[PDB]
Amino acid sequence: RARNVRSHTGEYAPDILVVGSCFLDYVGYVDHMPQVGETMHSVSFHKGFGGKGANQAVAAGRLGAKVAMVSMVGTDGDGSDYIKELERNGVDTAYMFRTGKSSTGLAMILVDTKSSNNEIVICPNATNHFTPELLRAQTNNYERILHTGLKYLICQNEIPLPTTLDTIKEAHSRGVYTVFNSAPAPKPAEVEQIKPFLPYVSLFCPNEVEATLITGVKVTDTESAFSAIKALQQLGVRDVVITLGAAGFVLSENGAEPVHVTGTTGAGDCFVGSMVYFMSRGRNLLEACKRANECAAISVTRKGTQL
Amino acid sequence: RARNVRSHTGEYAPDILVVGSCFLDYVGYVDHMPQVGETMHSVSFHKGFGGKGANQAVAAGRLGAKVAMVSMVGTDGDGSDYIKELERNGVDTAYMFRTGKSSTGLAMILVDTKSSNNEIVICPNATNHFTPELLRAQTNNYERILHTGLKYLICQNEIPLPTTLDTIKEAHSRGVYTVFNSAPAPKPAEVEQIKPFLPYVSLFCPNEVEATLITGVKDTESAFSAIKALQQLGVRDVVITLGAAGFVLSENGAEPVHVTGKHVKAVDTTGAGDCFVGSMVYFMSRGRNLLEACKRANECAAISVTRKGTQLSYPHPSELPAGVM
Ligand SMILES: [Cl-]
Ligand SMILES: [Cl-]
Ligand SMILES: [Cl-]
Ligand SMILES: [Cl-]
Ligand SMILES: [Cl-]
Ligand SMILES: [Cl-]
Ligand SMILES: [Cl-]
Ligand code: NA
Ligand code: NA
Ligand code: NA
Ligand code: NA
Ligand code: NA
Ligand code: NA
Ligand code: NA
Repeated sequence: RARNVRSHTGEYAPDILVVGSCFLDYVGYVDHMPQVGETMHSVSFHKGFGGKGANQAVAAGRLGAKVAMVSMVGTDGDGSDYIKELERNGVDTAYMFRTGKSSTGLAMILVDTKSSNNEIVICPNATNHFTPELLRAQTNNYERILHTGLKYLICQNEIPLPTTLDTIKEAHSRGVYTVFNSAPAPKPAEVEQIKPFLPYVSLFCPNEVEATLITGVKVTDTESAFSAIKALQQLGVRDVVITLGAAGFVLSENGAEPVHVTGTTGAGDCFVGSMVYFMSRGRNLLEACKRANECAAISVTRKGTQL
Repeated sequence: RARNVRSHTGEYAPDILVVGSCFLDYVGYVDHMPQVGETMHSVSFHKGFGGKGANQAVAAGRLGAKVAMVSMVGTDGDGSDYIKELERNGVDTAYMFRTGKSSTGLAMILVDTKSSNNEIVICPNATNHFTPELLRAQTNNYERILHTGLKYLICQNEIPLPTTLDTIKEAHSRGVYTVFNSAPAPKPAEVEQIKPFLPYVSLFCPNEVEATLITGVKDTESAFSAIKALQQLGVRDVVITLGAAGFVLSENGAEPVHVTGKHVKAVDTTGAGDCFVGSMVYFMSRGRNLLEACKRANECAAISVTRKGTQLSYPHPSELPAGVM
């Protein structure tokens, strides 16, 4: 077993649960994009650990969080490699599920540094079979992962939507503080499914496009972001944070006067996971988001020295 | 340790040594080929075991060969998965080398569902470090992998060329029968390096393109003259594969023979050449002469083209019609 094991007494039960995606990033650096029928060689290769769920868990884990990842990977060696990497970055893996019927999720990424263009083919693989029915079957209808000590759930939109939404609803019903980063951007039929679950979301943390798709408010600046915050509170979200990329973020804590704070692969994931870590340490939303925003800049720098 | 362990008595020393590539095949099926700047999802994904070296070893292993793979993979999960897969296909992995400084070699392969065309980016990764100097350092200057009873070496052209050429020379000098399948096709600088080593090649088994690049000779009758060119360059036995026109061969300079392709309905020919080479050597290790071995290899390759899956399409004995084994 690569995975952690829970105790009978629950003495290592997490403060933060992340229910989401784990994808390996297979990055081939090429002198040009392949044309149809072409066999070529890479000039360099790099294997990375991604998926927004793993990214957000690892962000928290690297700051010391008592975080656990709930996801699905393969029984393949790639799955084993992810499980170990999560442990080495402070993420408990006891509730990582493994399937022999699918490969671990991955993205195949081609990069032309010359032209600095990309091509990306996302292969969620095992992820696609991470359904609410399977989750419930493996967790005694969520009882195994939503223990009484649990303070935070983080979800994204990179696993089957019903799994994300049903988990949010169940955690919220137990008094868990639920955090939903709706990334990647929801499609029209996903927006429709999401809206009735928004009353079970303690904290909705979209970027501008995501806020635009959910609320129908065109978010391009602080003013429109503040309007989106209102639209989201009306849909029943308690706390809102809308990230504005490099231009900072806006937030409202439980309907108080919104606040604007002034200002890259996976920087957003670093922000979200860091934010929850700080909240788990007792910071309020604003304090957590300022600290998260700084962690996110430090992450970009640290990342830049490695690649 | 996933890898096999040798005994001090040489109890399990192989009859056939394959010194070549192991690549994981990451196969993404897509609605269309990604355009520049496109992010898409696959329709489905398939993980396969490839590399011409492993393919050829596995072809032989599946027929029951006492075959061992010499290659380089990662300490990663892909590495461990290949090492187990090889054992499950009857290939000894005692001389599989592992590096923690590189990932396992892989091919990223996109397959268009409609047009059935491919785009392929090869990432040799650990394979790039599979050098003569490293091979020597890990085998006591080849002593550990070239024991007396070793009968056959198989090489391709999917590792560093010096590793291939130096191994062929050392094996040949110990009286091992050396098989060299120059695939993928050698590049111009590779052709110049290879030609001086052809006297150390017992059996050269190129396709048409590859024979052309090596010989200077550009169908059956030109293939026959390419054979003569290769014998002159020092190659003892020659087999040139012709895709659909079967193949031509000459044993030790005897009158060439042409053998017709088995006319089957080819659904997926991926790895079929590798099937032919590995199967050929297997049959020679069981005592068949070159023509007999290639006829049986031909039957095996024919069976492989009737289904998808590359190594998975390679037959096991129980699956074969009578008169192949
Ligand atoms: Cl495990
Ligand atoms: Cl990484
Ligand atoms: Cl899969
Ligand atoms: Cl091992
Ligand atoms: Cl396979
Ligand atoms: Cl590498
Ligand atoms: Cl099989
Ligand atoms: Na820690
Ligand atoms: Na931790
Ligand atoms: Na499991
Ligand atoms: Na399944
Ligand atoms: Na065997
Ligand atoms: Na070399
Ligand atoms: Na086939």
